[PDB]
Amino acid sequence: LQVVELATTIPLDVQEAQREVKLFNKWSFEDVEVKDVSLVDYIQIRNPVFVSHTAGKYASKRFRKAQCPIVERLTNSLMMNGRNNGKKLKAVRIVKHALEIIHVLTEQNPIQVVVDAIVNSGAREDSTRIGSSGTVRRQAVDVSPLRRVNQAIALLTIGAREASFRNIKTIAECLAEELINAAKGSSTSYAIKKKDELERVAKSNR
Amino acid sequence: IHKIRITLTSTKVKQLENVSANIIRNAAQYNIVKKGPVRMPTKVLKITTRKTPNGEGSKTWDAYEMRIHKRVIDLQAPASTVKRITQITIEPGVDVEVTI
Amino acid sequence: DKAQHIVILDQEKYDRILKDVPTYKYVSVSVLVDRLKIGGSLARVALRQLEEDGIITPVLKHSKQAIYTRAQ
Amino acid sequence: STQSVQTFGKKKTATAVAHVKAGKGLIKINGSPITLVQPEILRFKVYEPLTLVGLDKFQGIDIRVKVTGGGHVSQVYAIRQAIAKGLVAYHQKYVDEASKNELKKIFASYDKTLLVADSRRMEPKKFGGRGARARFQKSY
Amino acid sequence: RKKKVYTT
Amino acid sequence: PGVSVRDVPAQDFINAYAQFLQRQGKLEVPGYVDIVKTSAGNDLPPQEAETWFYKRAASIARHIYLRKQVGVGALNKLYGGAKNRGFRPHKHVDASGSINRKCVQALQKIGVLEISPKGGRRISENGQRDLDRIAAQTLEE
Amino acid sequence: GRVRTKTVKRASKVLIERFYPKLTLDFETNKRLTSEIAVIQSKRLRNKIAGYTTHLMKRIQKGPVRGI
Amino acid sequence: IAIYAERVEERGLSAAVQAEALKAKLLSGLPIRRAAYGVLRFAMGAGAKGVEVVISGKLRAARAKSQKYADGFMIHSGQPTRDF
Amino acid sequence: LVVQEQGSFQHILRLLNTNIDGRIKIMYALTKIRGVGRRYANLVCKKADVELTKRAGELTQEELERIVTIMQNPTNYKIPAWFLNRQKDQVDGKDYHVLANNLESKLRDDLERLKKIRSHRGIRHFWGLKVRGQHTKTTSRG
Amino acid sequence: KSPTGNEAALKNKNFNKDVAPPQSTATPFDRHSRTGKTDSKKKLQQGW
Amino acid sequence: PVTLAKVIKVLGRTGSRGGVTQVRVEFLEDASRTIVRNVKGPVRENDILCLMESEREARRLR
RNA sequence: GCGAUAACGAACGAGACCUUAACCUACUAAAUAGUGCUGCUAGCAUUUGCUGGUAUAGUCACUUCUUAGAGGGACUAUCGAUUUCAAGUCGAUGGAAGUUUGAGGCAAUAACAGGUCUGUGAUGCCCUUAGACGUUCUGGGCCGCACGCGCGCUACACUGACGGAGCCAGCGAGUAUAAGCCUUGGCCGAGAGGUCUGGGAAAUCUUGUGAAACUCCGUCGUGCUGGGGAUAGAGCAUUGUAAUUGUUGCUCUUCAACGAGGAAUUCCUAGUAAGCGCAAGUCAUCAGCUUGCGUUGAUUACGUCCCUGCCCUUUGUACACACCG
Repeated sequence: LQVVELATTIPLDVQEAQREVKLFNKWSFEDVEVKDVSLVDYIQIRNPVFVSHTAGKYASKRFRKAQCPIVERLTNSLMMNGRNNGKKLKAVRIVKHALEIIHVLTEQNPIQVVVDAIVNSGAREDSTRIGSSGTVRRQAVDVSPLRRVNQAIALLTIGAREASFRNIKTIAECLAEELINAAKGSSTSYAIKKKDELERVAKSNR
Repeated sequence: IHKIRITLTSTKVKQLENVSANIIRNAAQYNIVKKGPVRMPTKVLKITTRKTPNGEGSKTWDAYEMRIHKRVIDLQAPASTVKRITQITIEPGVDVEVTI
Repeated sequence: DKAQHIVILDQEKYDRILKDVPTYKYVSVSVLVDRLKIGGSLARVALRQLEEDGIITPVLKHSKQAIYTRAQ
Repeated sequence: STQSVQTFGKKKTATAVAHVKAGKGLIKINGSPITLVQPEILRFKVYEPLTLVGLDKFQGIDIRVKVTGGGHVSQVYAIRQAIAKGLVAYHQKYVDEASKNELKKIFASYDKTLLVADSRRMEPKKFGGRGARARFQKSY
Repeated sequence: RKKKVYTT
Repeated sequence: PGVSVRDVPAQDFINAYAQFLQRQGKLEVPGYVDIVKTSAGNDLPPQEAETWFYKRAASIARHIYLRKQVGVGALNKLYGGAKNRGFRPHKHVDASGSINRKCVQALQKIGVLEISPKGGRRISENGQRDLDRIAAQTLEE
Repeated sequence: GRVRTKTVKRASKVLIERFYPKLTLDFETNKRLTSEIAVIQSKRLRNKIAGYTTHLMKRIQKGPVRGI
Repeated sequence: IAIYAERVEERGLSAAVQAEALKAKLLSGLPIRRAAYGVLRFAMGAGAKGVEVVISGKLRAARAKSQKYADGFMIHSGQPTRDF
Repeated sequence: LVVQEQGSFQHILRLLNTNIDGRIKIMYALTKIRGVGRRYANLVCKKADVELTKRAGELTQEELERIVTIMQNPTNYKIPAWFLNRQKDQVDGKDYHVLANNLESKLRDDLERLKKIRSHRGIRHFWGLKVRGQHTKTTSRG
Repeated sequence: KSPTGNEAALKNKNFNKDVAPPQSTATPFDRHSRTGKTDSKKKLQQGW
Repeated sequence: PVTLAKVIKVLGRTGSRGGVTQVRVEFLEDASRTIVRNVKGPVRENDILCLMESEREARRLR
């Protein structure tokens, strides 16, 4: 708690990071828990990070993606549609602003809302196709926890992307509305219509 | 006394390093202070042509190379001593230029 | 071509802004445009003054994004 | 002279050479304080080697790094590696090795790239395409 | 491929 | 402690030196500042017509402070950007020479610069004195 | 995959049939030993041969191996 | 400039000498089989590890053909082809 | 800061026989007048002491007449010759800047002046083809 | 209209009134020799 | 009424394109009633993947 | 490769190999690389400090970064699972590196009516050979425009446009009495560009190639709008003997379709794809092209034979010029 005097002065807020590592020095991982037993091992929130930008090697082995921080997996999916590939700093800026908007709204922990939106967005049964060389055939199969998690991130960012297209509303606050709505399970949000529509068709194939 | 620079250039390093070491050797038993050899950054002369003399087939390219290795040696000796060192270490591949 | 957002501030909208913006959980450039029907440029100048008048607390400052909240 | 250790950190092409001397808590980037390293959003990447161990470790040492090459992001990762490696290298030489093994534990337990340079380099381009693996679009 | 015919 | 130019953020130091350099008023502003484009790659003149020349001179002074005998051709490269060639790909094009050359000439007779040996323009004996002063009066607030 | 070839599999088992008493279960010792027993043209092949000889030695200590 | 002429020590080991010698035989009308085997056996007699002669073209036929006349051991891929 | 006004805003302006939307910013509202681009409109507003932070309808008549005066007489207000639309005119050799209705008239007069002498460029204008040497084999499909 | 320059300004481009052809592709036993001069076994026997 | 079933054995890749996997699941509660089921995403052992309906076995996919 | 085995033991190809990238505070040195000290010197606080400049004589020190030669290092190393307990595979730990460590170069036995005689003073034959199908000079064409198609570049916007400010690479190339190379610095010019000197035959100078995306602060405010920049007019320069059918560059003006694209179809598994620029080649001039290089940097498998091609085995054959039979 003591303030440490250096020759190069260090700001007060960053010296507070010595006590705890927090996302953007604002959000704590301590009070965050996954409200689903089946996705605990594939939503990685145990290792805190300061900024959702680690430049790690998560594409080498098969399940290394489960070790990437969940916010970094979310900011990775934002930079899509060609003109945004490789623009991670822009993606981190969007996530950083989105969390603040998620904080002033509903007052919850922003990264808790992120975790809630991910457990509620992954379809639990998807109808794979079993077409015999061209003919249309569908069979209902279960969805693995890893694909369940990473389809939630794919659907959450796709919905936020399309809501901000040709709209005065900015992407950071389109993502905040998309994440908040999916966290509370509202069917108004995209990626909850899709999740319901996936599990609805799967019910008509088993 | 004379500050004298010897520049060594060649395409192949085996003869270049022999001449380089041989000059350093003669500058050791002769109590001549020396600076070097200095391994200059090697130059990769690259030429990329098309394999086909005509223009038919898959677009395949050759990539020829010609590495040039350069060593400079600084000597503090009279001009008669340094020049005769060059004739001691004459090699067909390596060319020698002596500059004061 | 349906937007037709107001860019000139009359008197009816001015006091409506100071009576309605305080009763907002979260205000921004788009929130002002979306619900007050004013233009984006008029929204940006409204936010920079409403903060100076104390009605609005700046949660976060950025050129591309302005996150503001009520000061009450 | 005095207690001085000199190290370096690397990313893709960026290389940051850190000089760690005995002194006060002076931490400079190309002669400029670290509190204003750009880009701002990645400023905590270089704060990680500081706040992980506690700024008290830097009372007796001053650090001046010179980072050249690479890019904007690649230079930030080079700096944070040079600081973390510089602090460890100073402890190994002028402090007991028990603390150096202590410092190396927190750094490694948080991020491997703090001490170990990432070995990834750009794949060479091959003819027949605009990239390393990418090929010109084929038509029938 | 052509037969050169003169005019002058 | 001794505040220097390197101890203050660049973006808000230039905003402070531009304000001081304009209010001081001794910098001579050429008559075409309301007409010209900064670079041939630009498509519009600066939006801050009254103050853009002062801020650019402040940027030039600070940029020269941190280096040694930078010329005016290098300044064209520094402030140049990507040109908006219509259908052809983008390209780097240098900024206008006169604007940079006028700035360094204006700064050289106000006392901040001088002709350096072996080319370029060094910062003056007084150039360090008044920039380091502005740096101190920049970060106390 | 990491399937060793025949030029390394048969050359390594010739070492065991010829220098078993001098061999050991340590790759580092085997690597130095095979540099004085065989004339290997390249260092990479030397490490591959010594690395498979160690594996065979480690397997002989667990029971009899077929073909050696 | 000074030019010296030196005899090649091992004529069987020089492909240039063997190709020029073979050409001087083919232009004399000797049959290809008798000519090709004259260098195949000459190369091996000199101690070559291997030798291969390929003659391609047209010979008394409108259609062209190629015939390879190998001998001994030959390596094909990798660096050693640049060495041996 | 936000300020209010009543009855002073003018929704539709009419300058040089062109209708100007009054809620557009002045620098870009004047670009509706043919012959006035963003670069030119940016300068006449600075020569007329009309600050660019005003919408088109915000301007008073006194400012509007001061702008149309400058656009029609650029050289008289220290506007450089090289900045003008029609410099070194064909007939009288003076520097001009043609505007809304004059532009298509003098654009036309250039076409017949090319066609009257039956130059190659004038001929291709008659045919409706590209005149600046562009290939028409595969892109002239409109 | 003897000179081509004078006539060009009087000839109209009547191109948008006629329709393009529906198809325009205008650019086969490679194995069977067409030389008509077969090679006898004696010629191959004498040569090779 | 969703039921959770830990996977205990990865049988093998099934389906026409190999995009679906046969797996051996074990229920979290009542550690019995072991069932063979098909899963779309990548699967390791010890995945707590939940089942919308339990009373159904699985066989090879066409 | 293990293994099964009328086969046993081998050769070519694969793999080994070679070049390149990643590690080395372990050797060898470096005024054409860098640093710390030291002279001399500047600014700010005065705490002795912090940023600089200078030093081919301070006739210092060193090799960490930089360069390159001699080596070392990885062989799936150790430990768990599975397996015929074999070849192997999957997990961890250590490690710079554990996908053949990453990428290429080379690359078998025969062969194709594959492509080139429009690269060759490489070639057989046929044609022409003085009013030439030889060679040269002048001008035009290869660009020509109702149309179908392919390789690409710009875009359809706010994850953006402008306007200022921040300000980071790597691969390379470079001349003389030429027929003119890379060209800084100063001075003019809105620009393009012009002019005067100097450096560099090169780790020395161009050049830290201060590249672009990128980041910050402002204007714009969902509008075919400040998105987009075709089409066209006028003018100013550059290269060249010569710019007209605009070589190219710059200024003003003109403000088109396009508001994310049908049936189909391409490339791709990690520093990869995708963006983003830069150099070299062609080159008097012209790069929306290739050959490379670096910046930012992901999503998703790590599986299968469902489509497609090829390979193998069995099988039928009246084919062997081999189904174009």
